Amino acid sequence: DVTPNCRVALRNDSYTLHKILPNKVDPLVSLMMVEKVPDSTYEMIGGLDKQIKEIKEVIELPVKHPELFEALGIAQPKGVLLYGPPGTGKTLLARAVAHHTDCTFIRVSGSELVQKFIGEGARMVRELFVMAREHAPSIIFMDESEVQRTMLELLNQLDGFEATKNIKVIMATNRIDILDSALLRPGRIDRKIEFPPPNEEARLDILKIHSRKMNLTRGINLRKIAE
Amino acid sequence: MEEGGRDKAPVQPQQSPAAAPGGTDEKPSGKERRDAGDKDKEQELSEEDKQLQDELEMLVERLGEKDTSLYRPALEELRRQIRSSTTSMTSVPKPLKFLRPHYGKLKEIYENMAPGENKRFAADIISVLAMTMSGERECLKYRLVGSQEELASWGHEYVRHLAGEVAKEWQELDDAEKVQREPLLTLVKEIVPYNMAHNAEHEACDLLMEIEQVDMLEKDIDENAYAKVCLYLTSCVNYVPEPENSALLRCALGVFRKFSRFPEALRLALMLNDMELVEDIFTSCKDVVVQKQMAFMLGRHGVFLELSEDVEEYEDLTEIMSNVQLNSNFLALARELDIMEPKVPDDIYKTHLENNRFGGSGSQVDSARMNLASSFVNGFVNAAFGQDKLLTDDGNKWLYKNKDHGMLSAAASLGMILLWDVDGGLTQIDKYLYSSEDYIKSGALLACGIVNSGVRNECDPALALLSDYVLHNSNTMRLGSIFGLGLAYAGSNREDVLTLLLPVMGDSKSSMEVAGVTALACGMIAVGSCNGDVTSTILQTIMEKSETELKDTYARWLPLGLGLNHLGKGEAIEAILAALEVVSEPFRSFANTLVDVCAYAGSGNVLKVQQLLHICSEHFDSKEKEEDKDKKEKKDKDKKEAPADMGAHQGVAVLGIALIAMGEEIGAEMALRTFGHLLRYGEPTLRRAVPLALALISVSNPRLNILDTLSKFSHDADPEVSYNSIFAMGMVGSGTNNARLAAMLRQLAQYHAKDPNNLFMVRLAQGLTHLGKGTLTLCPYHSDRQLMSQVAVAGLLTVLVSFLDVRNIILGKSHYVLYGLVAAMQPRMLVTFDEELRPLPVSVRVGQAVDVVGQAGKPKTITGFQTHTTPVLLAHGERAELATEEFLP
Amino acid sequence: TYSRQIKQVEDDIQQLLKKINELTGIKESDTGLAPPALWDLAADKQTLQSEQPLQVARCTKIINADSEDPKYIINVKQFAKFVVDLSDQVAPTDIEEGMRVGVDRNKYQIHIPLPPKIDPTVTMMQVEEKPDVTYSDVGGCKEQIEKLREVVETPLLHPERFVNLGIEPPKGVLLFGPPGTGKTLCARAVANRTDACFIRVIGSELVQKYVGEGARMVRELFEMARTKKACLIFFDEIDAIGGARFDDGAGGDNEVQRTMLELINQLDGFDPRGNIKVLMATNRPDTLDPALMRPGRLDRKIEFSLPDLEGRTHIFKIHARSMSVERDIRFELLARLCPNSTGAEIRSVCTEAGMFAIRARRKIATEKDFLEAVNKVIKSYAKFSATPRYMTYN
Amino acid sequence: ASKLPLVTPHTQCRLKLLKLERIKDYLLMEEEFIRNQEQMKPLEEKQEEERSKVDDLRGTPMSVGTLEEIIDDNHAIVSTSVGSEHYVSILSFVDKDLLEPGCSVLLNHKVHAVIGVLMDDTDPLVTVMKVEKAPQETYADIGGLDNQIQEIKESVELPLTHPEYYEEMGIKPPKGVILYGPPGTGKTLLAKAVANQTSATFLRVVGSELIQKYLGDGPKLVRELFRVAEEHAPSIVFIDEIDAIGTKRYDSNSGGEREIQRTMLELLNQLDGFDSRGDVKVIMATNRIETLDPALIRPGRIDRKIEFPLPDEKTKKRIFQIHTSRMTLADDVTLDDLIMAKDDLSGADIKAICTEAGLMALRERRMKVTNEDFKKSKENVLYK
Ligand SMILES: Nc1ncnc2c1ncn2[C@@H]1O[C@H](COP(=O)(O)OP(=O)(O)OP(=O)(O)O)[C@@H](O)[C@H]1O
Ligand SMILES: Nc1ncnc2c1ncn2[C@@H]1O[C@H](COP(=O)(O)OP(=O)(O)OP(=O)(O)O)[C@@H](O)[C@H]1O
Ligand SMILES: Nc1ncnc2c1ncn2[C@@H]1O[C@H](COP(=O)(O)OP(=O)(O)O)[C@@H](O)[C@H]1O
Ligand SMILES: [Mg+2]
Ligand SMILES: [Mg+2]
Repeated sequence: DVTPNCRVALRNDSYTLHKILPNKVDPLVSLMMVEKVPDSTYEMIGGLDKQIKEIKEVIELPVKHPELFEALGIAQPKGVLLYGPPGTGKTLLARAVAHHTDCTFIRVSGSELVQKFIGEGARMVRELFVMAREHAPSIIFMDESEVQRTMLELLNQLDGFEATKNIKVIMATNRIDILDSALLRPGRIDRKIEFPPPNEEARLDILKIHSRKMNLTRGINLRKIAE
Repeated sequence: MEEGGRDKAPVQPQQSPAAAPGGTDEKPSGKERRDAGDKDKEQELSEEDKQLQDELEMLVERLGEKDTSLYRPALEELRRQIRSSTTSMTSVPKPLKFLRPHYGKLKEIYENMAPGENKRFAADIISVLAMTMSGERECLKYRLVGSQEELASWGHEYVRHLAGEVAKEWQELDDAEKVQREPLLTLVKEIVPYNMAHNAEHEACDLLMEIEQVDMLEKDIDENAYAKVCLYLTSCVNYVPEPENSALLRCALGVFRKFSRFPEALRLALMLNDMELVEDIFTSCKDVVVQKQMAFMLGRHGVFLELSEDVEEYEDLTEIMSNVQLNSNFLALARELDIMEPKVPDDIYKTHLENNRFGGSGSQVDSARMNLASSFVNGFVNAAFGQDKLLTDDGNKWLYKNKDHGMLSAAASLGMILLWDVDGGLTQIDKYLYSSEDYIKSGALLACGIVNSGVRNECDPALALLSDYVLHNSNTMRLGSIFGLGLAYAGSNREDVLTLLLPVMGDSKSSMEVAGVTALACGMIAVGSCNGDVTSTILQTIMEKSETELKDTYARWLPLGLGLNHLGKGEAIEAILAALEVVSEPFRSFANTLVDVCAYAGSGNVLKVQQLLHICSEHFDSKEKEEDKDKKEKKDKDKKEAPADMGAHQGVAVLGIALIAMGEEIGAEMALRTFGHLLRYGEPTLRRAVPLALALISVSNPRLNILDTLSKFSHDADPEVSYNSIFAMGMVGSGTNNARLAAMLRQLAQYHAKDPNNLFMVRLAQGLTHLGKGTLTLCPYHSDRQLMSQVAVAGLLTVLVSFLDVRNIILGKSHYVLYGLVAAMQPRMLVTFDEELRPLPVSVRVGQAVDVVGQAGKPKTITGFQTHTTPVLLAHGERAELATEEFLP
Repeated sequence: TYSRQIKQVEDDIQQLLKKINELTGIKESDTGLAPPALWDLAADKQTLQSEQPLQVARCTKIINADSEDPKYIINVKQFAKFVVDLSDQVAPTDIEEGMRVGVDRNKYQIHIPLPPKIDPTVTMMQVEEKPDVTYSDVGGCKEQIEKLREVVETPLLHPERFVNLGIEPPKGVLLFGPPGTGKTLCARAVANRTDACFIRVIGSELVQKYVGEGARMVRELFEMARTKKACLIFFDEIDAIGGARFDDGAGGDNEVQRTMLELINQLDGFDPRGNIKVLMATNRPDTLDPALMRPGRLDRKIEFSLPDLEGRTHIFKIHARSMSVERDIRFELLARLCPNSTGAEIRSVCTEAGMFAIRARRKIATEKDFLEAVNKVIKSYAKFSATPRYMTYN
Repeated sequence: ASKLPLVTPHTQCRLKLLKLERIKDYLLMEEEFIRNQEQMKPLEEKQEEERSKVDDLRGTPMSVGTLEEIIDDNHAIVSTSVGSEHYVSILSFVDKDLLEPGCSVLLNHKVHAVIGVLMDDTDPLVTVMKVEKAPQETYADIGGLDNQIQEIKESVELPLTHPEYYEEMGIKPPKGVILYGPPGTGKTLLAKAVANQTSATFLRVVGSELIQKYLGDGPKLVRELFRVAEEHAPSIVFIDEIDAIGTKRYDSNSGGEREIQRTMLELLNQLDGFDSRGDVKVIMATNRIETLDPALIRPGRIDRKIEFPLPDEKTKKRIFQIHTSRMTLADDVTLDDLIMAKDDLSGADIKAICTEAGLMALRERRMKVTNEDFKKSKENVLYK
C-alpha cells in the first residue's frame, strides 16, 4: 500500500508514519495542463478527409490492429511528417488523433517551465521517455533547428533501440526543402503529408462548423462569403 | 509425432523374445538362433555412441525384463552355448533395464556366468556397454565383498582380471583423457588395499606408454596432495617406482621422495638415496639430484658419499656441502652487487622522513627503545654480505651504553650481517667479542652459531660455544651458548653434541630461562629418534612444572621441543606416546595438543581437526585455559599452508567469522597469527582484512595483543607497496600507539619486509610443495609471542634471530661446468592445468621474458625456448644443470 | 562410479554451510551498515559512552580576535556571529584567525582547531596510485628521458648537490610534440618512479559554468600544494586552459583568460610555491601565451619528435619483445619501411601483425605477416595519419 | 559464500570426495563450535538481542547526511541537508569501509552522530543511456558485407569469447573501432547486431547530444559518462554521428566552437588518458569522416578504420530477399528490374520501397503485393 512518489501524514515527535496522503499530480498532467493545447475532434475538421484517412493508416492501425502488419510481414511505421502553410489544421488534427485513439498526446516545446518536471537538468531529451513509456500508448508532437536535431535523437532511440511500442512522433512544420537531409533519409521518415490551403468548398465548411455557436439571422448565403 | 512405419525393432523383438518361452522348450532351433539374431543385432545396433537411444536397449525390456526374469532364472537347464547367447545379450542393457536398485542385482545376470571374453562385444564402445557396469561393480559390489571379504570367491578373483582388462581398455581405445579414469578404477577398487590393484596395473603401466606417464603421474600426485593416512601411506609408496620402472626420468626422485620420506619409512627414502647412488648415469642429473640434499629440503646426508670412488662423483659431497653453498654466497658476492645492492642502503630510516612537517613539528620521539629498532637499520639491511666497516657504530655506541639485552642484540645483529659464511665470520666477531661482558660475549658467540649455519664444517662441534657454555655461573653465558649450536647443527643429526647438551636438560639448574630454550635447542637438531631427549624433558617437567601453577615460560618453551622431536608423521602413535606420558593436571596437559598436531603439519586428517576444536570451543573459561585454547588454535595453523589452496580459503572463511568476530579471548587476543603462519605469500583478501582490526587498534584489550599483531601483520617478507599502510600507522603511531612500548615494534614492523630486496624464500614450499625444514626455525617465535613480558627482557633472544632458514631467493641459474650461460627464461603466473587437450597449456603470463639471475616472486612458473630442451630435472629445483641438444634442425 | 554418492554428499554440506551460518548471524541484508559479528566494541559501553557523554561539537569558522583578551569573533554557516571563548584544554596559540573550530551548541566556546576547506573535486585529482610504465618502455628518446629526469627527481632524491654547489634548480618544464609521440606515456613513467604527492590536472576539467569558479580552484590547489613539502603538479593539454589574449569587440574567451592569469600569479611573484615543481604538456605549443612561456614558469622545453632509425628499432624491440614470432625476422627492414612514424603506430603494427597470425591458424607471426601490417596501417590508412599539420602544429 | 573456489578434478574421484569431507568436518566444527556459545552463554538471544540493542542505540528519526571529509578516529565533519555542517562522531556498527566523500550516511536525530551509511538510489541517466535489451535480429539479418563483420567480431567479440588467443600470441586486442561511409549504409544496423550478440554492458550515445548550453557541462557529461562506463563492467560504448559536433552550430550553446573544442579535448583525454582504463570498448560511426580532428583518429586512440561501400547489385538482390523474406509476395514482380532502377540505392531504400508497398496494399485491403505496387512505390520513394 506504500507507493513510491506518494505523500504521507507523519507524526512529528518520533516521525511515526501516520496516514497516506491521497495523491498529488502526474508529472505529465501537470506540465501538460500548463501547456493548454486546444483539444479537438473529428467534428470540427473542415474538409481534410483524405488526410484523415492517411493519418489513420499510420497511427490508428498499429494500435487497433498491430497484428495486421504481421499479416503482411512488414514493420509498423513510427514517424509522421506534417507540412503545409500554417493555420491549416496541423495542431487540431494532431491533438484530434491521440484524442480519438486515446493516445497520450505529449508535445514538447523545449521550454524551461516544462523542464522541472522532466528532471533537475535533463542533460538529454531522452529522460522524457521515462514518462513516455509510462504512458506507453502515447504520441509525441513537435512544432517547427533544435526541433530537427531533437527528432533525430528520438528516432535514433526508436529505431529498434526502444522496445516499447505505441510511441509515435509527429513533427509539424513548413518549407520541407530546408530541413535536414539525414532527416530526409528515405528509411527515416515514414510518411509526409501535405496540407493545402482551402478551396472554395473547404472555405465553406469551416464557415459552417465555425458558424455553429453564433446567434444567426435567417438567410445568409455563406457560399458568397466563402468566395 | 511420426510413429509407425519403421517399427521393426518394437515388433520383432516384441515377438521373438516373447516367442522365446514359446520357443525355448519344444523348439530347439528358435531358442538359440533367434537368441543369436538377438545377440549380434543388439550388439551391432548398440556399439555406436552416436545413437545412444538404441532401438532395443530402451525398447525390448518393457516385456523383455519379465521375459528375462523368467528366462535366465526360470529355465534351470542352462547349457554351455545358451549362456554365451543369453548372458551376452541380457548383461548389456541391464544398467538401463534396471533402475537405481541395480546395485544389488548386477550379479543376477552377470554372475551366473560371465559370457566368454566380454570385451569382444566391448571393443568399439567406450563406456555404455559395461564399463559403467564395471564401475557399478567396483562402486558397491566390490565394496560389500571386499569390505572384510577381500580374499574371497569370484567376486574378487575374476574381478581382479576383469578389473585388469577394462583398465587396459581405458588405455586401449583412444588414449584420451579417460586414462585418468584408471586411477578411479584402481583407486575406487580396494580403497585401503591399493597395493594389490597397483600391482595389477603397475606392470601393465610399465608396458603401457612412456609418454602417458606424465599426466597420470601428475594425476597421482594430485591424488597424493591429501588422503587418509593409509592411502597417503599406500598411494605414495606405489607412486615411487613409476619414474623408475616404466619411466627413467629419474631426476625428480629426491625432492618428491621427501614426500615419501617421513610417513612411510625413514629408511625408505634412504633406500631411495641408495637408488640415487645406483643410477650413476651422469654427472649432470647425478649432480642436480644431490644438490638439494644439503640446504634445500633436508641435510643429514654428508656421511653416505664417502665410498671407495672418492675422485669427483663421490667427492661431489663436499661441493654439495659448502661449495654450492658458496655459490649461494656467490649470489650475493657477484649477482646482487651488480643489480642494486649497495654496502649501506640504510635509507628506510631516511624514508621515515615526513612526520616532522606533517602536522606541526618534530624532535619529539626520544625513547631509548627506539635504539633497539635502530640497531636493525644496521641489522636487517645487512644480510647477504652487507658487511660494514665502522657503520656498526649505532651498535658500538649502544653496545656500551645500556640495555643488557641490547648488548645481546647489537652483538646478535652481526651474525645476521654475515650470513651463510665460514670464511671471515669468525674473524669479524672477535673485534667486538673482547669486552668481558656476559651480554656482549654471549650475543656475539650466539652470532657465531648464526654465521656457520648451514656450513656444519669444523667451526664449533665443541670448540667455541662449548667454551662459552662451561663458563657457567649466572646469566647468558649459561643461556645463549646452547642456542647457536642447535641453530647451526639444527640441520645436523649428530648424537654426540646432543649428549653434550643433554646434561643441560638433565642439569635441573634453576636457570629457567636457560632450561626452557634448552628444549628449543635440542629439538631443532633431531625430529625422529632418541626418546631419551623426551625423557630428559619430561623428568624436569615433573620436577619443576608440577610443583607450580604459573607462567608460560614452561608452556611456550618446554613441550615445543617435544613437538620438534616428534614433528611430521600422521601415524597417530606419537599421540599415544606423548599424550599419555605427562598425564597430569590440565596446565601440564597444556602439552596435549603439542605433540599431537606437531606431528601433523601437512596431510589430510581433518578428523583430527574436529578433535582439535570440538573439545574446547568456548566454555566461557573464566581465565582458566585461555592459554590452552590459544594453543589449541595455535595448532590450527598447520594443515592450511599446503593443502594446495584447499584449507586456506577454509581458514580465511572460518576464522574471520568464528574467533576474531564471535570470540571473547582467542580471536581478540591471539588468533591473528594464522595469517602470520599460513603466509608471507601476500594477497589483498586477508591483507586488507587485518588492518580493519589493526587500524582500529581497539585499545580496551591488552593492546599489545593488537600491537602484537602489528609487527606480525608486518610479518610478510617479499616487499610490497604496504609502506602506505605501515607508515600511516606509524604516522598515527608517532603520537598514539606509544613509543614507550612500541618504538621498537613499529620500526621492527616496517623494516621486516625489506630485510634486503632479496632473501625471502622462507615459506616452506619448495619445488611445488615440499617442506624444507622451515618450521623448526620459524615456529617457536609464534610460540614465543603469545602475550607480554618478552617485548622487554626475555624474548630479545628470539625476536632477533628466531627464523634463519632463508634458503635464499632465485631459481634463474645456469650451473654449467663453465658457468658461462646466463639463461633463456620466461617468468609466469603459476600453472592451472589438471587435464586438458593437446600439449596442455601451462600458464599465461607471456608478457615477461628474461635471461639472468632476476627475481623469483610468489606465484611464478618459469620456462624457456631456443631448443635448449632443459633435460636435467624439468619440474622445479632452482639449480638446473641446463644441458642442451640440437636434434631439431 | 559413485555418481549420486559424490553429488548429494557434496550438496548437503554445501547447504549445511548456509544452514548453520544463518545460525551464526551474517543475515538480514541491510540498507547501509556492518556485519553483526563485528561491531561488538560499542555494545554496552560506547553505546552510552561514545553517545551519552559525547556532544555534537558543531564546527564553525573564526573571523578574528581582539587585543588584551580572547573575545573571539566566530562565524557559522548561515546564522549570526558571536563573541566566543576557548576551552581550557587548548592554548590560545593555535587559535589563529580564519580558522575552523569545533564549538559547543550551548556555551558557544572553542574546543579544537580544524583544517580548512579542500574542495574535494581537487582531492579527486590526486592520483594516490602509480602506473607501471617503465623508463625501459619509452626507449628511443633517452636523452629526453635524461634531460627531464635530471630536473624532476635529482633535487628531490638528492637535495645536496645543488645546495653545496650553490644553485637553485629549475621548477618548470613543458613537454610537446605531435600526438602519440610519448608525452603522456612518458609522464606515466614519472608517476611510476615518483614517491611524493603527484597531483594531475587536465585543463578542461577547470572549465566551469560560474565566474571565477575555476580561479578559486586554482587557489585551493595551490593551498593544499603548499601544505605538502615537495609536490609535483601535472598539466595535460593546456591549450584549453589558455592560448593567449586577443580580445576585440565583444569580449570573447574572457573567462578562460582570467584563470590563466591566476595560473600566472600562482606560478610567479610574491613568496611563491617554493618546493612545488610543475610539468605541462601540450600538443600545439604555437598557440601559447608568451608570458606563460616566460622562463621561471616553463624553463625546460622538451621536444618529442620521431626517432631517427635506432630509436624506432628500439621501439620495435619494446612492443615486439613479448609476442610469438618467427625467430629469423629483422626489424631494421621494418624501420626502413617506417620513416615518419610514431611508436603508437609501431605498437599498432605489432598488434595487427599478431592478428594476421590469429587470422587463419598460426601461432607465430612471420616477416611477411609484418609486411601485411605495413601496407595496411602505414599505406592504407595513409589518408588519415593525423601527423603532418601537427608537425607544423597547426 | 566463496567458501572453496576449487573444482579442478571434475570427475568421480576421491579427490572431489575428500574435499567436501574435509570441508564437511570444518563446517561441522563451525556448527558445534558456535553451538556451545549459547549453551554456556545464553545471556541474550544474539539473533535480535544485540541487534535491537543496536536499534535501541539508533533513533527512528534517521536524518540523511552526506560526507565531506574523514578523520580516522571515528569522527568527521559531515554536512547537513540544510548545509550547517557538524563535527559528530562515527559508530562501531558503521562498517568503516564504504565511506567516501559525498556519500549518503545515516545520522542521529539528537547528536547527529554517524549511525550508518546509505546505499545510493542509482542514477536516472545511467538507465537513460543504458541499453536494456537486444534490439533486433542477429548478423544474419544484414547480408552482403561479410568481411568487416569478421573485423567487428575480430576487434570486439573474439576478445570477449576467446581470451586464449591473445595470450598464446602475446598480444592485446585493438582498442578503437570506427565506421564511416555513405548514409543509410547499415552503420547503425551493424551495431544493433552487435548489441544483440554481446553480453557486456552496452551504452549508446548520439554525437549530436553531447553539446550543452552550460559551460563545461559537455565535458562534465563526458567525465561522468566514462565514469559510468568504467564503473560497470566489460562495457561497450557506442557513439553515432560524431561529426555533428563539428557540422552544426546551435545558439543554445553559449560558447562557440571554442567550447566544442574543449569538449573534444576532454573526450580526447578520455580516449588516451594516463589513467588505467579498463575493459571498455569504443565503437564510433559517422558519415563525414574527413571533417573531424584526426588527433582523435590516431592509432593509440582508434586502431581499426572501417568503410562501408555502396551495395553491388548481386548483394542488392540479397537485400531485397531479406526485406521480402516473410512477406506474401505476389509473383507479379521481378526483383531484377527493381535492382537497376537506381544505380546507387541504399539498403534503407529497399526496405523503404518494400514497407511503402505494403502500405499501398493495405490501402486496398489486400494480402499480396503486386507489380504496380512497386511501380508507383519507387515513384513515391525515390523521385520527389
Ligand atoms: N617512445 C615510445 N615507445 C613506445 N611507445 C610509445 C612511444 N611513444 C608513444 N608510444 C605509444 O603512444 C601511445 C600514446 O602515448 P602518449 O599518450 O604519451 O602520446 P602523446 O605523445 O602524449 O600524444 P597525446 O597527448 O595525443 O597522447 C602509447 O600507447 C604508447 O604505446
Ligand atoms: N545491407 C543491408 N541489408 C539490410 N538492410 C539494410 C542494409 N543497409 C541498410 N539497411 C536498412 O537501412 C536501415 C538504416 O540502417 P542504418 O541506420 O544502420 O544505416 P546508417 O548508415 O547507420 O544510416 P545513417 O547513415 O542514417 O546513420 C536499417 O534499418 C536497415 O534495415
Ligand atoms: N480544417 C480546419 N478546420 C477548422 N479550423 C481550422 C482548420 N485549419 C485551421 N483551422 C484554424 O487554424 C488554427 C490551427 O492552426 P494549425 O494549422 O492547426 O496549427 P499551425 O497553424 O501552427 O500549423 C485553429 O485555430 C483552427 O481553428
Ligand atoms: Mg598523450
Ligand atoms: Mg543509421
